[PDB]
Amino acid sequence: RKSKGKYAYLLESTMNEYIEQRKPCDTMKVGGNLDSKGYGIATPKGSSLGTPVNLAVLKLSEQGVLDKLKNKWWYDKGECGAKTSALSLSNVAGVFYILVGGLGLAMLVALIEFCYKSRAEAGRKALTLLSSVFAVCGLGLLGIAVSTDYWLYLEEGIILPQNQSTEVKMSLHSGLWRV
Amino acid sequence: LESPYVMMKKNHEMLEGNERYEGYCVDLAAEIAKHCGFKYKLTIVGDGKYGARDADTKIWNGMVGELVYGKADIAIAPLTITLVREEVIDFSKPFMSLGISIMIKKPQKSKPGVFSFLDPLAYEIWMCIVFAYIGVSVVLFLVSRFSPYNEFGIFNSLWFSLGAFMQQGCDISPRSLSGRIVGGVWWFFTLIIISSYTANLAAFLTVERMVSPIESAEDLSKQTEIAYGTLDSGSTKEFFRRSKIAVFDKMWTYMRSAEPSVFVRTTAEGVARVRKSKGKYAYLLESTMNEYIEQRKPCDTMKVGGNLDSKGYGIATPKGSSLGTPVNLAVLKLSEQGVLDKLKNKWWYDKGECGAEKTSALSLSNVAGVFYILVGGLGLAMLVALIEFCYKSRA
Amino acid sequence: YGARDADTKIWNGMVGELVYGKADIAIAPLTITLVREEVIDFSKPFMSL
Amino acid sequence: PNEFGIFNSLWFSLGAFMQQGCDISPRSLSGRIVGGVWWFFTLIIISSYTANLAAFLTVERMVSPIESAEDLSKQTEIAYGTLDSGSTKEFFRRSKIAVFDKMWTYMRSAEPSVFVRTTAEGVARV
Amino acid sequence: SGRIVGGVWWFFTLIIISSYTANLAAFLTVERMVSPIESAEDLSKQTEI
Amino acid sequence: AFTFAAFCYMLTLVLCASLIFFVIWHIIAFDELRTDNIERICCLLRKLVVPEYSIHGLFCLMFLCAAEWVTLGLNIPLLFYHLWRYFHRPADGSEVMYDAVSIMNADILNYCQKESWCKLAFYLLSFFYYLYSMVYTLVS
Amino acid sequence: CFLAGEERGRCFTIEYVMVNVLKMIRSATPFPLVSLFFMFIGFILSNIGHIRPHRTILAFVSGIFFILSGLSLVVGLVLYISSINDEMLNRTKDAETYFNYKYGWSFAFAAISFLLTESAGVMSVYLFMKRYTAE
Ligand SMILES: CC(C)CCC[C@@H](C)[C@@H]1CC[C@H]2[C@@H]3CC=C4C[C@@H](O)CC[C@]4(C)[C@@H]3CC[C@@]21C
Ligand SMILES: O=c1[nH]c2cc(C(F)(F)F)c(N3CCOCC3)cc2n(CP(=O)(O)O)c1=O
Ligand SMILES: O=c1[nH]c2cc(C(F)(F)F)c(N3CCOCC3)cc2n(CP(=O)(O)O)c1=O
Repeated sequence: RKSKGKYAYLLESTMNEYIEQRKPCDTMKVGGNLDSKGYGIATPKGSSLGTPVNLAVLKLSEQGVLDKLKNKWWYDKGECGAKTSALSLSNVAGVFYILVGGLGLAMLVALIEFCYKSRAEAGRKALTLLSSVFAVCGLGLLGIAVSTDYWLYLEEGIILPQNQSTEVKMSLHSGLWRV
Repeated sequence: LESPYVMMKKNHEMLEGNERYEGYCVDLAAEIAKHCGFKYKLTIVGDGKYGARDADTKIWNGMVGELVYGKADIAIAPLTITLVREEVIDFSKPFMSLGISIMIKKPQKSKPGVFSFLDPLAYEIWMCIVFAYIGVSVVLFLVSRFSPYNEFGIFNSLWFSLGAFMQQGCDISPRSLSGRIVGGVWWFFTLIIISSYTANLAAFLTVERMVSPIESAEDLSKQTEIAYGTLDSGSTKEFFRRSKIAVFDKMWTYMRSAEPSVFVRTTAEGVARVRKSKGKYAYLLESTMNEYIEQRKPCDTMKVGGNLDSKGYGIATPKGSSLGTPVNLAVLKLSEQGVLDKLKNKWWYDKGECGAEKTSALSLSNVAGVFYILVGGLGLAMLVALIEFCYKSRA
Repeated sequence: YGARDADTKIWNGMVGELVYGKADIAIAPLTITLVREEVIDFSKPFMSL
Repeated sequence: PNEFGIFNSLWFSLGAFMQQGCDISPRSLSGRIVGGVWWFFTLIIISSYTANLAAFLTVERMVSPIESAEDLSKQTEIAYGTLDSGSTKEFFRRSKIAVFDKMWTYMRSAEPSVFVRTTAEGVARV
Repeated sequence: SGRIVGGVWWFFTLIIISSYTANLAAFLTVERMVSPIESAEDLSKQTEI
Repeated sequence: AFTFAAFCYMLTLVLCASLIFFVIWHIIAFDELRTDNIERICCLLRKLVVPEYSIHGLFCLMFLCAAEWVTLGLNIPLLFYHLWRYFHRPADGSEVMYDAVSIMNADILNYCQKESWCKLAFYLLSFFYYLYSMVYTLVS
Repeated sequence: CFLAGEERGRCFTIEYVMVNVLKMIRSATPFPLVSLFFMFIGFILSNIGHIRPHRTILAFVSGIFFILSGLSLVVGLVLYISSINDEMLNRTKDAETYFNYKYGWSFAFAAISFLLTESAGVMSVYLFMKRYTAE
């Protein structure tokens, strides 16, 4: 239940079909049986009920009582129930979010273009300042970037399969020339 | 005589003795005679029947009849442990567990549909494409007529988005930031969606993955397409008749009424009707011959699901013998040592036929849907052009 | 369920209670094996597993 | 209600198939259905050419040659063979090794016979 | 001057979109190859589970 | 999970927010009519007629195919209202259609005022309703 | 008509007779007959338009029946071949069996006759536009 598809417990069939039909519905049974065994009602060695119990079990097999009592305990009193080969709307789903988010962006731009151009019907100073500010900020940001060492983080560790949690062995905040 | 059990060897004419006969119950009888200790003598029953009580004469009818009276001493054969047989002969513990199983035809590819090209995207997506198509063409309309920079009517906004979806741009393009956002995210849509159509179709044609239509008897029970069928006089048909359970009642009322007759007269004919059906007939058989006919040429059949009941085959002796207790302890010895299992891999799975890709070209049947939509779309446009000619010129 | 040990050769459990007189019948998942069939009598299988 | 002669209608549809949009496009809803369903046609056909060619070149790349006896042990589409006398048969016969057990299992029960009588005849069959 | 900027930007997007289509086709093929465990023989080969 | 139903509530939220703008223009046009103009107020309304009655016609086909029979039903009283409003009261036009040839009457103008506040009240009801069933279907 | 294997020269008219199916081509069967009917109409209408050139509409309408006859031949030949290919599909796989279908010289004629109606249906439209600008 915890290993996420890494462990396959080889057990008895009827304990496997029990635990499958048992809350939480987390495990299942694949394939068929590996050997063939059998359960038997068992008498001492020379009992009186050696033959009538033998004829009882065969009579219950043919009437279907042993299957009626099988569907009751393993399956009826069991807290469970009982692939499409195609891309669904969960695979290509952010595409419909970028599309709808692009149409919603466009109509609020059509509101802004309408208000800006209706009041336009009713320069060098800007481009001088916007060129200089975006330059000296761009001079500032790359200047900080080249000198400061936080370009790349690098964590190497080991796996601990209990919880599949990890433990570090190494961690970096490396830079352009500074580990 | 029934395979993979005793069967006459290929040179049965020249040989004589215990060597004319080969099979599972010859190798089994050799192992029973080793652990108990005797010299066996293989004697095929004269009747050729397993055993049943005759109606009012009360004389038995075969291998059960030979053990009761005097004609044999042991029946190492596929003889089912039932109630009416245990009352006269003594069985061992089962050397073989089995039950009613389901035989189908091996699942083939298809017949490719007339809209089989739509398969790489789910029908939830192909509808989302159509309504996002109109929903973009509406937004491209509103944003081009109101808040203009015109040319994008709803006639022309549907046409720009069609060319954008069908990877073939048009002789119109939006000239406003507002209209070019609508164009830009609809272009990103059709890049991903059509790369996802080609990629999933490349996944299809590479990895070929067949599925079984039915995979149990309950999944047989809730359908109407695939027919059932058993033999007309056996323990299989009598099982479904006197059952009461939940599903085999429903699987009887179907088979009782529904015609042409699902019942057959021979196992060999019932296998034929599986192959003479292309996947509408499911012959309900006993588990061991189903695994037999699966592993024989021509390989066309398949067992699905698990067994429907549980019964067993057992070595029988007369009622009171010095063989009865040693044979019973021999079967449980051969079961735990894996002799009964290594003889199972031999005769069903090793001493037999079939084992355990090509990418043919796409046929016209795979893409025949777009040839019908084309000519149907050409016939539709000749209708619209006549309607246009009447409406315009007469008025 | 039942097992003889090599030391004392005494069964422990439901096979032990049938052989050594404590019980009459053992309706349970008592698996039909070889070493048990020599000391008790199993019926036909009521469950194939 | 042209620019579309048959010489220009045969040219609009090359460029619609060969996905290279032409100079002219239909301006009537009558003609914009013929233009529309021809575009959906070529969208499916070219995606089916690209993805069937990708299914060719993947599967021929999966084809791994025989490089062991274990690779022969699984792949029983290439038949084995052994000269029908001598120590090469008697190796696979009395073997108790897992791969060589399955190899003798095929070779003893197969038709037509994998067992050749002579080396020069067995090379001839290869 | 401008038809080189137009030219090498076209060769860029020719490679990038062909690399998106064909890596997505390599995703969806390999996840389709993933067959679940259905026997002990399928466990016998696949020793990652 | 994102399903076809959930996409239909997204796209109708995108479009009914453009329908509330068609009726906020519908209130501001007739309000400036009475305080003060025929051919100006004639034109600017009629071009926003058949866009309004057909985007809502898109909705009625959208929720049909999504098998959302509730939200299909809540737009039915407006649809046959719209169906009567175009077929009956055409008065003449002889162009695209609606709302204006020579209006100037407290009968027709208050009937346009009966529209103006009702269409705003119905569509703002729908925008929070379409947001409700969108968020409902996504997290369920 | 069986030809080599048990050379049964009895030509089985498939409607009532009796291995292959070969009533798979009954779905395809109407469409060459529908197209031959549309083409034979067009030959009537194009000839009488040449007999009486005082009407022009006889030329263009005969142009439609040629082009409708071609589109009935495509759906003919598509549904013919699509009915073939999914019957060589329903053959149980084997290494001792081979099927080899091969189209013949009457399949080529229905293929060639597609090109001739689309030719004549185009040419009946140019004949209309020259005749309609004449009158
Ligand atoms: C293509 C995508 C990224 C959309 C980008 C538009 C974004 C960045 C935003 C949304 C609101 C916008 C505005 C919307 C429209 C106005 C009026 C127009 O005359 C110039 C652009 C201008 C002044 C803005 C520019 C940019 C803007 C701030
Ligand atoms: O004791 C019995 N053992 C049986 C064993 C087999 C077999 F599986 F072949 F071993 C079969 N067949 C089932 C398939 O078709 C061929 C014969 C019938 C048996 N029957 C008759 P049924 O059970 O009444 O049908 C018995 O009575
Ligand atoms: O001692 C032996 N030395 C052998 C040496 C050779 C050779 F390599 F040619 F020298 C061969 N051949 C290989 C193939 O068949 C033709 C001859 C057989 C030999 N055999 C018979 P084996 O039983 O098949 O091994 C021996 O017994």
